[PDB]
Amino acid sequence: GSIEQFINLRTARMFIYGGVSAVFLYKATPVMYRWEMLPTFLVKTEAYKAREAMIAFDNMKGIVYGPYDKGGLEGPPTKIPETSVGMMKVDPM
Amino acid sequence: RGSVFQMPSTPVYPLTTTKKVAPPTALAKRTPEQPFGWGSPVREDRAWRVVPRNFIILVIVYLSGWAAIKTMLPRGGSILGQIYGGPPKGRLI
Repeated sequence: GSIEQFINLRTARMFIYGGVSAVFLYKATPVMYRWEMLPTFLVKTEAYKAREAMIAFDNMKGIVYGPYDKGGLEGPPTKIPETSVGMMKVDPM
Repeated sequence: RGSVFQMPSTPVYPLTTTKKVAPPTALAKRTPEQPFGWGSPVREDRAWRVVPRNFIILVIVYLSGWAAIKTMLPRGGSILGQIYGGPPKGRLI
């Protein structure tokens, strides 16, 4: 009593539909976050941060000059061939 | 003139008031010297002269350039090699 003034078709259609949505997002958003469905720019998951924290761009090791590692103790060649030194046509700095 | 199927929607022939002299082929008739083609104006046959001339020029340029490249440039594995395949300037071999 005294709420009937509010109760109305438009006030009801936006109350059932809108409320149904309020629960659809409140219950689905955590699942999307867990399954990496949310956009990365909007938010990064903890799993995303854990993997990204392991990435760096300063490793300059492991350069080899052969297609195969044929075992042994010597390993693949690691020294640039003499005939290849100074064979690059690099534009002047 | 084209297909017998294409035609003007209104069948009109122009009463040309221009006084231009009639092209000779427009008033021509079949003759013993010209069993066929008497209604078409005679034209020059450029293909007979231009096709053998152009072909010779292209062959001469093609062969002359090939000989030149393979005799006026340092020895190399391919034509691109003989042009852009030397070591960097200042690299003494």
